[PDB]
Amino acid sequence: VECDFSPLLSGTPPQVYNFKRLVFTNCNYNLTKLLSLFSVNDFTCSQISPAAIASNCYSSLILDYFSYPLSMKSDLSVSSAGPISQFNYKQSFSNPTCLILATVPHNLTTITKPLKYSYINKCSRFLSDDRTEVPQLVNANQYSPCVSIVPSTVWEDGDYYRKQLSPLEGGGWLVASGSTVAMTEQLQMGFGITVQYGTDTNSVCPKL
Amino acid sequence: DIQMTQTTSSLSASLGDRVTIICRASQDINNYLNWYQQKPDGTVKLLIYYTSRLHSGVPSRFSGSGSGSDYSLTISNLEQEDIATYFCQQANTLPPTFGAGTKLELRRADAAPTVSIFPPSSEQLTSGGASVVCFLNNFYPKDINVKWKIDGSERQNGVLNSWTDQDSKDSTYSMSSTLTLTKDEYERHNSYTCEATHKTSTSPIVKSFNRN
Amino acid sequence: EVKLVESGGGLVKPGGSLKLSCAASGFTFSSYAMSWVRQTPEKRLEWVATISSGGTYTYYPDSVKGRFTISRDNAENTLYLQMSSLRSEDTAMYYCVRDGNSMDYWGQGTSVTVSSAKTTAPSVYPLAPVCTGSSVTLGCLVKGYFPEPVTLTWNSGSLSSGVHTFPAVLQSDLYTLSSSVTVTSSTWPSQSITCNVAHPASSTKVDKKIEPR
Ligand SMILES: *[C@@H]1O[C@H](CO)[C@@H](O)[C@H](O)[C@H]1NC(C)=O
Repeated sequence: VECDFSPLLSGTPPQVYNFKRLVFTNCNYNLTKLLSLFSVNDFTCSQISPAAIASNCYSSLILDYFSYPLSMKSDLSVSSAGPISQFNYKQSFSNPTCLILATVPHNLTTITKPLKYSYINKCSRFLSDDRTEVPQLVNANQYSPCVSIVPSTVWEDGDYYRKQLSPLEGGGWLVASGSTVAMTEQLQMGFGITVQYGTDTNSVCPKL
Repeated sequence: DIQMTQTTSSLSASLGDRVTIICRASQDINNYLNWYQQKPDGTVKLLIYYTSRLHSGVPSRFSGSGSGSDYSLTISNLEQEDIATYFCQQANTLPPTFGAGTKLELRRADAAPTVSIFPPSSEQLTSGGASVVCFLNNFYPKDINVKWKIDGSERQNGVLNSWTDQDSKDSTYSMSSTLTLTKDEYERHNSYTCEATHKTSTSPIVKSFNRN
Repeated sequence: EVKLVESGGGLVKPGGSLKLSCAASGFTFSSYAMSWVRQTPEKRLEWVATISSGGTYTYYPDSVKGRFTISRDNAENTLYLQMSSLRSEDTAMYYCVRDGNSMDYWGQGTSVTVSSAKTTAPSVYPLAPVCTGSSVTLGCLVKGYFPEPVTLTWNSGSLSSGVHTFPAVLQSDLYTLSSSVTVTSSTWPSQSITCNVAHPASSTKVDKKIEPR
């Protein structure tokens, strides 16, 4: 009956392009319980307030977590032209969203570090003539089409990953380029929160 | 480390059938699952990467589906060239780990073993050894029992057996059984018998010779 | 056309060293991560090492860490695996592999055996039928060799149908292999059937003609 954020606290978090998504339905949540286990560096919201999101009822609540570095925090804004918002992660404009940047304290041993931060610097589909490039921009809430060709971690900064597309798919290539950022002393993460609406169930409520 | 469990180690099916091999991971591996085919000659190819993406040059009858820790490889309209072992592999974390593989066998009409027995070659006898070889060839299904008899007495010690994989052309199985004695031990007996027990008959298929 | 050709495999004593090589062609070698994967005689697959495209990063399982070193030469387009402190559990077929998000392309593999046992050339024995029907079966016994492998053919490979060459069996220090060939009665003995065996480890080549007893 209580919304279970446990998968977040155990194991190695993913990267920004292959972010982990938790969908909560029919449960009670304690957002303060979760945020107190971390060192919150940034907390912003759109079409709602940090206090409101923690005290309302919705049809579902969506939480995205991933390894992200603070240095790169400007790139997470939707007013960036950078690779992150173009090819990795874009939040919903139409629905109320929250973006939390936090740091894993040394006490939180259960969350293990990745070797480094990885992201897609570009994602493109080349046509059958191997010349004409159609950039693949991320839609809000959606994964990059290149998550299927990029490893769960970029092996080395500047790597290119590519796969041929079958004639049924119109042929050509799917090509992506990866970048890395050196790992910080404590793991830095990003959390994305989205809430959805429905007329039947508003069974995602704050625990009282 | 993440454990990959392929729940069936051997599968039997007919041509045109739809085969589904299932792979379980000990953890959520976030679709980073790949499939490989190894043919009997040892050649390994990539079939599917990232759960459902088809590698180029791989026929459309191969497909993939799954999420979390439950994944499947499917082969539709089963062909002859599909006799192979199929391995799954997680690529979510290091080390990448493989399943123990699933062997796929084709069904065919029941077939009796062709049994042949071979006395030691005079060249081996010259060197002081004596192997009695028996071939049990082109039978189906693969289940078979071989018994050696020396002058009516069953013999188990000194017998090396070997089995072939399913023949890619006629879907049968074959096996080799070799009883090794020294030349001296060999020359102390007369009758040497090789007996096959197989579904296709109630009484055993028998091949024998005498040292005369 | 992607090609990966391994070499360097052989017999090595326990506690010994061995360096494998892989000649890559048909793609831009320096653009891909490369990996080594081994398969035990029991057909179990195990990842051994991965090296990043530029050679900057290397990764190993615990079973080989500190003993094995993967390396690459992007100018020469070749991948290397230096093995040391070898144990008998390292005995396997070693495959060179193109990596990325998946293992794209696999080489044909190179055999490695870790054993104290010594190289032994095989004895090859022709198996003629006992002193008749519409077909005849002939045999070949390849006995007492080490290590794997041997190559066996009939009439230099022109006779491939009706052949069953059985997996080699290890009994103590030595391997035994057998092969049968089944032809029509009018084919043998009127036509010549010869067994051909090669054991590279001992530099051995033997032809054995099947004669009637
Ligand atoms: C979390 O919410 C629960 C109500 O379900 C409350 O009892 C508890 O005190 C809260 N935790 C913190 C950190 O205050």
